[PDB]
Amino acid sequence: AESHRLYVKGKHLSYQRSKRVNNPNVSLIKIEGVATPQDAQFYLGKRIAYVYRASKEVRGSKIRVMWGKVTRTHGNSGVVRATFRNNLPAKTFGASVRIFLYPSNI
Amino acid sequence: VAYGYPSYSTIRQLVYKRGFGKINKQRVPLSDNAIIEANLGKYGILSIDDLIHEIITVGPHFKQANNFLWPFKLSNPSGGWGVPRKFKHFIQGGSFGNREEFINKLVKSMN
Amino acid sequence: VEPVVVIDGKGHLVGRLASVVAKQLLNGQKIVVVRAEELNISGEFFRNKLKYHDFLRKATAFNKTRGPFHFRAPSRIFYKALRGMVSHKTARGKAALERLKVFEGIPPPYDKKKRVVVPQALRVLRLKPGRKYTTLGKLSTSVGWKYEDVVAKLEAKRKVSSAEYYAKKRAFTKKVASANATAAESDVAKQLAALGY
Amino acid sequence: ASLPHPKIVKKHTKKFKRHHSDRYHRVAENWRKQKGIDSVVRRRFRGNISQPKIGYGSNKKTKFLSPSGHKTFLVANVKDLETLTMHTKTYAAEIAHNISAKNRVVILARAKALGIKVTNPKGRLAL
Amino acid sequence: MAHFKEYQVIGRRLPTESVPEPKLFRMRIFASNEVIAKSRYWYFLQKLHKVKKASGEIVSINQINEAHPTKVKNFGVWVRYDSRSGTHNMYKEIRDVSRVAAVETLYQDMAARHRARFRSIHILKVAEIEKTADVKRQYVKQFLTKDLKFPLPHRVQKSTKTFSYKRPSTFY
Amino acid sequence: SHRKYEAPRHGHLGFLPRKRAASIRARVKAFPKDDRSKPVALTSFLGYK
RNA sequence: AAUUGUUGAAAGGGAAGGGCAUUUGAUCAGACA
RNA sequence: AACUGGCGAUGCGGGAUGAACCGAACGUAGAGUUAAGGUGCCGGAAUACACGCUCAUCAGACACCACAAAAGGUGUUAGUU
RNA sequence: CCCUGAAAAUGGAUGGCGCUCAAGCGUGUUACCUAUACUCUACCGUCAGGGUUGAUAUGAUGCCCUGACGAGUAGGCAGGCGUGGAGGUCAGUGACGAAGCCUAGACCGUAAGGUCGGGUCGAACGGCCUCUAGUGCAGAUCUUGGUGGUAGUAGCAAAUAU
RNA sequence: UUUGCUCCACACAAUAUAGAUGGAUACGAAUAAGGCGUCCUUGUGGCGUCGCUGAACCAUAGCAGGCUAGCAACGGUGCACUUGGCGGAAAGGCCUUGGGUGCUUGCUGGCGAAUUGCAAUGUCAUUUUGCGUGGGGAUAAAUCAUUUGUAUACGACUUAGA
Ligand SMILES: [Mg+2]
Ligand SMILES: [Mg+2]
Ligand SMILES: [Mg+2]
Ligand SMILES: [Mg+2]
Ligand SMILES: [Mg+2]
Ligand SMILES: [Mg+2]
Ligand SMILES: [Mg+2]
Ligand SMILES: [Mg+2]
Ligand SMILES: [Mg+2]
Ligand SMILES: [Mg+2]
Ligand SMILES: [Mg+2]
Ligand SMILES: [Mg+2]
Ligand SMILES: [Mg+2]
Ligand SMILES: [Mg+2]
Ligand SMILES: [Mg+2]
Ligand SMILES: [Mg+2]
Ligand SMILES: [Mg+2]
Ligand SMILES: [Mg+2]
Ligand SMILES: [Mg+2]
Ligand SMILES: [Mg+2]
Ligand SMILES: [Mg+2]
Ligand SMILES: [Mg+2]
Ligand SMILES: [Mg+2]
Ligand SMILES: [Mg+2]
Ligand SMILES: [Mg+2]
Ligand SMILES: [Mg+2]
Ligand SMILES: [Mg+2]
Ligand SMILES: [Mg+2]
Ligand SMILES: [Mg+2]
Ligand SMILES: [Mg+2]
Ligand SMILES: [Mg+2]
Ligand SMILES: [Mg+2]
Ligand SMILES: [Mg+2]
Ligand SMILES: [Mg+2]
Ligand SMILES: [Mg+2]
Ligand SMILES: [Mg+2]
Ligand SMILES: [Mg+2]
Ligand SMILES: [Mg+2]
Ligand SMILES: [Mg+2]
Ligand SMILES: [Mg+2]
Ligand SMILES: [Mg+2]
Ligand SMILES: [Mg+2]
Ligand SMILES: [Mg+2]
Ligand SMILES: [Mg+2]
Ligand SMILES: [Mg+2]
Ligand SMILES: [Mg+2]
Ligand SMILES: [Mg+2]
Ligand SMILES: [Mg+2]
Ligand SMILES: [Mg+2]
Ligand SMILES: [Mg+2]
Ligand SMILES: [Mg+2]
Ligand SMILES: [Mg+2]
Ligand SMILES: [Mg+2]
Ligand SMILES: [Mg+2]
Ligand SMILES: [Mg+2]
Ligand SMILES: [Mg+2]
Ligand SMILES: [Mg+2]
Ligand SMILES: [Mg+2]
Ligand SMILES: [Mg+2]
Ligand SMILES: [Mg+2]
Ligand SMILES: [Mg+2]
Ligand SMILES: [Mg+2]
Ligand SMILES: [Mg+2]
Ligand SMILES: [Mg+2]
Ligand SMILES: [Mg+2]
Ligand SMILES: [Mg+2]
Ligand SMILES: [Mg+2]
Ligand SMILES: [Mg+2]
Ligand SMILES: [Mg+2]
Ligand SMILES: [Mg+2]
Ligand SMILES: [Mg+2]
Ligand SMILES: [Mg+2]
Ligand SMILES: [Mg+2]
Ligand SMILES: [Mg+2]
Ligand SMILES: [Mg+2]
Ligand SMILES: [Mg+2]
Ligand SMILES: [Mg+2]
Ligand SMILES: [Mg+2]
Ligand SMILES: [Mg+2]
Ligand SMILES: [Mg+2]
Ligand SMILES: [Mg+2]
Ligand SMILES: [Mg+2]
Ligand SMILES: [Mg+2]
Ligand SMILES: [Mg+2]
Ligand SMILES: [Mg+2]
Ligand SMILES: [Mg+2]
Ligand SMILES: [Mg+2]
Ligand SMILES: [Mg+2]
Ligand SMILES: [Mg+2]
Ligand SMILES: [Mg+2]
Ligand SMILES: [Mg+2]
Ligand SMILES: [Mg+2]
Ligand SMILES: [Mg+2]
Ligand SMILES: [Mg+2]
Ligand SMILES: [Mg+2]
Ligand SMILES: [Mg+2]
Ligand SMILES: [Mg+2]
Ligand SMILES: [Mg+2]
Ligand SMILES: [Mg+2]
Ligand SMILES: [Mg+2]
Ligand SMILES: [Mg+2]
Ligand SMILES: [Mg+2]
Ligand SMILES: [Mg+2]
Ligand SMILES: [Mg+2]
Ligand SMILES: [Mg+2]
Ligand SMILES: [Mg+2]
Ligand SMILES: [Mg+2]
Ligand SMILES: [Mg+2]
Ligand SMILES: [Mg+2]
Ligand SMILES: [Mg+2]
Ligand SMILES: [Mg+2]
Ligand SMILES: [Mg+2]
Ligand SMILES: [Mg+2]
Ligand SMILES: [Mg+2]
Repeated sequence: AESHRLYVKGKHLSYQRSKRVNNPNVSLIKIEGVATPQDAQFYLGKRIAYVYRASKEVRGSKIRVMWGKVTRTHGNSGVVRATFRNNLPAKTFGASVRIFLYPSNI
Repeated sequence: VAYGYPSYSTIRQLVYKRGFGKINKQRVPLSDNAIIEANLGKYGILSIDDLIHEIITVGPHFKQANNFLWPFKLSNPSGGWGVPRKFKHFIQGGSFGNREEFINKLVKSMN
Repeated sequence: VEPVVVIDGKGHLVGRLASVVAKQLLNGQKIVVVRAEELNISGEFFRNKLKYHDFLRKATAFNKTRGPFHFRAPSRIFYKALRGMVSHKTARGKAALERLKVFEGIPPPYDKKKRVVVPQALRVLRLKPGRKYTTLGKLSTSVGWKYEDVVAKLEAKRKVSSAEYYAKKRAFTKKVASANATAAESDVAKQLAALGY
Repeated sequence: ASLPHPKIVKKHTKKFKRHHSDRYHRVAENWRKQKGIDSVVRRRFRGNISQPKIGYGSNKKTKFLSPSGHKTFLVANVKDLETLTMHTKTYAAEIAHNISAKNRVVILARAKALGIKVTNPKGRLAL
Repeated sequence: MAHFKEYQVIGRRLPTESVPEPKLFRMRIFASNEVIAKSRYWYFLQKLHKVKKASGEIVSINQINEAHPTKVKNFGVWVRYDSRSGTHNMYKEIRDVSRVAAVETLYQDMAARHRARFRSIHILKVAEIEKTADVKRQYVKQFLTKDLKFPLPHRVQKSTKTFSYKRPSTFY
Repeated sequence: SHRKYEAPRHGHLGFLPRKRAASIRARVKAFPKDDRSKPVALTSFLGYK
């Protein structure tokens, strides 16, 4: 209607890191309204899209997507680890992100 | 070291899952009963549970039955260690020395 | 959650607000802090006066300008508690900072928007009852902050227009919950009641 | 059409370039190992370039295979191009660089005839 | 040192040809698991008798479960500990519901008030105080006055989201 | 070491920097406090030396 | 070759250059069949 | 001087920083589990839980380690005769 | 536990911000984060243990199974890469363009290095098995030559005057 | 200097983007106390009620939301117009009058949807600039040189010149 959102909103927080070396192969994902890591085993294996724009048209759009998947729960607060076709940019740190509802299980 | 008293349950689950043999070295996975038989059949022992039996009872051939088993190769414990600092005695809230009946839970997390 | 989060500083402990503001900032959440002068600091006013003076003495020797800059206004003190919790010399830090605004008083837009509170930095919830603490306005004014009277003038007039605003509001919601009572016991209402509403 | 092989996995596509080859002109990028006594590089301090070592060496399966699947062999004339006659699923022929234009057309041709791939099939091509 | 269980322990001076059936001594150790408990048993026996683990044996180690775990009790406690300047005995009174739940807060109190860690305390005696008014210490006697009641003012609520739109109460 | 003979500094730092000024008309950085009961008139004036 | 002029593209808040990784721009191989 | 372990000749993780400390010693990678050390924010990780203690008009805050003493206090704390 | 005792020279350091029912001190309970370590797999190389001359196709220092290991200065050894000349050979490349030089184009090698396109050029040159040494450069206040920043700067003001 | 500048209108084009994708939803103050309703003697007042989280409130069905019929209401909301008024802290936005108009899922209907082939953001934001079109509106100056000396190493300053 006014709303069409079929996914949950997310944020690209950090790469996996230690204090002093990061790992672009895993990004860490904050899912809106997901609080425990009990709460976040529901989004395990869901698919994630970071959508973005560009100025060159491509396959007939100026809109692009990087695709990924939740893979495990990260620490006590419902942050989630995830990996992507290509690694998310690092400029994207604190950019939004779509966790979808599929694969499903209800 | 941390050490103590294994149960049949964790001697079972060690041999079955991570037990290999020293067969001209060659660290050989067990995986079939006729691997054992060919080398410990000498002294009885013609089955994997035959191994377990001769181990868990310290029977007449425990030296060659034991040394046949290639030193086990565990992971870091799954739960973690439960101590904060490990290199104290068990009695002093660390991880080493004889913790006895509990050497199991530890092992069944490292397996 | 929201495009911009407006925070009523009044009642909030400096570092514990700075800490949560820093994190909302870095996770992409634009934030605006208001009434910074009504912000709180643990310890009585003297300890925090003394503290600001200790700050105040550090300056580059050969040229006092290139050295540390000391800012007097309750908001710049607040931004300072914040900036040091942000990797502010990086590309990403300048990013996150631009999402943040700090003000004395509640200036336009934000006086008509709703402003929100942070329980985990709320002094009345955080501090132990009986400790002594500091109001950032008094502390600022004692080290050079000029505009403490003007602000409370401008605010004492704000809080008037807003009481009126609230007044009309409370008067209207009396009608609405009035009409809401004629509609009760009807067929609709009792059904919703079943579905939790 | 090339004989079938596992996924070619390269392992380290980046060129190992000599230390400070990038810092003084005098110093070619041509790899040399740092023999000095302080050299972070030789010491493997965290954040310096990495050096060539034998873990990097490629899977014996796919080793020497160009993208296609064909170990390229160098060719100076038809006789040489002919040594590949019973091998085309396995051994492309790269025309030698000094082979004239009138002589690559003999070689290109004969390649097609016999079913052999030619890697650089365009040099001195009268277009 | 952890969450505590009470253990009776029983040992005896390894038998000899000319002294079979040596004499058997019991302690009640306050420890977390049975491996520590026996350690302590030998720690203390070698403080009274000519034994060590090397030459004796534990006869029985048995857990002791509190007799009435929903009967609030007033516990007197007797302690010896080492300070940074010497060693000294004490007596405290703990109000709780099982000998073991008290030994827990004892070691906490000893730690907070007297900076004494486990290694420096000896639990001389723990005892259920039968009649009231044998309750000597005040911080306990407060809780034994008739028809006692008391508010819990300035109540403070664990906020579950970062932002709030109210402005809290501390009401109660 | 340590001076030798203490002696006062040359010049007054509260007149720094010794640059040429913005314009020839130095500015009134301040006006009298206001007595809003008097009549109203100007509180400064201009001329040429 | 160092070094230089022009032209073209690009970056530059107290050096420059490098590692891992990815965005974007440019350029390219192979592989379909 | 003695014994061992090290550094030198050695990178990796912790100790902000650091030849020698803690952990752990290195072929190229993937998944997992951890060590020492940490988890307000910088900074990955509980503004977690529970009992106490401390309010400093120069509080205090983690080994090696980057110092403080005798002597005092009717601050408050719990104990002793 | 806190206070007093407790005095130094640029301005400044529990690492920083900051923190006071702590984000402080003692102690307890869990959860959680992440090393080149541990476990499993893949690939490389090393070492070892075995198997396999039976012709009628291609490697016997070869082929095939299997296990374990991999830090490194001085230093040893090994197996390779590149140059000038020399014996053999591919009846090798070339004025329908050899060598050389250029090239944020291409491919092979872990690497020394190797191969190709295109441009520029003009007379020679290479693979493979052997032979040989005036055989590999970043450094030696190295040798000879060339070139920068410096910098359109220092300066071009004695001797009277045009 | 080749018909330029500017405000409103639409069109094509380019170029962006620290990161829309139902709604940032307005008292103030206290916290060992308050919000709301109600009553009065209008108080530091009587009485009632609530909290214990926004887990809320509002919105939300319709080709991404198409084409149409009607009923019950006289309510709601979008738009462009107009009435009166408020807001200077950064007001640049808020409240109000009155018609016109679109929609209304408040209720009852007629019609459409496939083949995008079992997922591939499946494109619906808002930045800034550029080029022509015609609906309003507007017709400067600063610099060089010359010049004063309240100025000055040079730039700069300060004057003066139809
Ligand atoms: Mg980051
Ligand atoms: Mg991580
Ligand atoms: Mg990737
Ligand atoms: Mg960034
Ligand atoms: Mg960020
Ligand atoms: Mg885990
Ligand atoms: Mg678990
Ligand atoms: Mg653990
Ligand atoms: Mg620790
Ligand atoms: Mg396991
Ligand atoms: Mg953002
Ligand atoms: Mg400075
Ligand atoms: Mg800062
Ligand atoms: Mg940012
Ligand atoms: Mg509180
Ligand atoms: Mg390579
Ligand atoms: Mg060298
Ligand atoms: Mg050295
Ligand atoms: Mg070095
Ligand atoms: Mg030819
Ligand atoms: Mg060429
Ligand atoms: Mg050619
Ligand atoms: Mg003990
Ligand atoms: Mg003893
Ligand atoms: Mg003792
Ligand atoms: Mg909590
Ligand atoms: Mg002097
Ligand atoms: Mg003198
Ligand atoms: Mg002034
Ligand atoms: Mg003024
Ligand atoms: Mg600068
Ligand atoms: Mg085909
Ligand atoms: Mg040592
Ligand atoms: Mg040594
Ligand atoms: Mg030496
Ligand atoms: Mg060594
Ligand atoms: Mg070492
Ligand atoms: Mg380190
Ligand atoms: Mg450490
Ligand atoms: Mg240790
Ligand atoms: Mg920081
Ligand atoms: Mg974090
Ligand atoms: Mg001080
Ligand atoms: Mg003092
Ligand atoms: Mg001092
Ligand atoms: Mg302090
Ligand atoms: Mg110590
Ligand atoms: Mg330190
Ligand atoms: Mg003395
Ligand atoms: Mg003392
Ligand atoms: Mg005292
Ligand atoms: Mg005493
Ligand atoms: Mg204390
Ligand atoms: Mg200094
Ligand atoms: Mg200190
Ligand atoms: Mg810290
Ligand atoms: Mg702290
Ligand atoms: Mg603690
Ligand atoms: Mg648990
Ligand atoms: Mg937890
Ligand atoms: Mg490591
Ligand atoms: Mg590895
Ligand atoms: Mg052989
Ligand atoms: Mg080696
Ligand atoms: Mg080699
Ligand atoms: Mg050679
Ligand atoms: Mg040669
Ligand atoms: Mg030559
Ligand atoms: Mg040449
Ligand atoms: Mg060129
Ligand atoms: Mg090139
Ligand atoms: Mg180049
Ligand atoms: Mg190349
Ligand atoms: Mg090739
Ligand atoms: Mg090629
Ligand atoms: Mg050519
Ligand atoms: Mg040529
Ligand atoms: Mg000639
Ligand atoms: Mg030859
Ligand atoms: Mg030779
Ligand atoms: Mg020579
Ligand atoms: Mg060299
Ligand atoms: Mg060289
Ligand atoms: Mg040189
Ligand atoms: Mg040279
Ligand atoms: Mg050298
Ligand atoms: Mg030289
Ligand atoms: Mg010279
Ligand atoms: Mg020069
Ligand atoms: Mg000149
Ligand atoms: Mg000159
Ligand atoms: Mg001169
Ligand atoms: Mg004269
Ligand atoms: Mg941007
Ligand atoms: Mg308001
Ligand atoms: Mg009111
Ligand atoms: Mg009330
Ligand atoms: Mg009322
Ligand atoms: Mg009345
Ligand atoms: Mg009233
Ligand atoms: Mg009342
Ligand atoms: Mg509400
Ligand atoms: Mg509609
Ligand atoms: Mg319908
Ligand atoms: Mg009608
Ligand atoms: Mg109508
Ligand atoms: Mg204004
Ligand atoms: Mg504003
Ligand atoms: Mg305005
Ligand atoms: Mg209408
Ligand atoms: Mg609708
Ligand atoms: Mg669309
Ligand atoms: Mg026009
Ligand atoms: Mg005129």
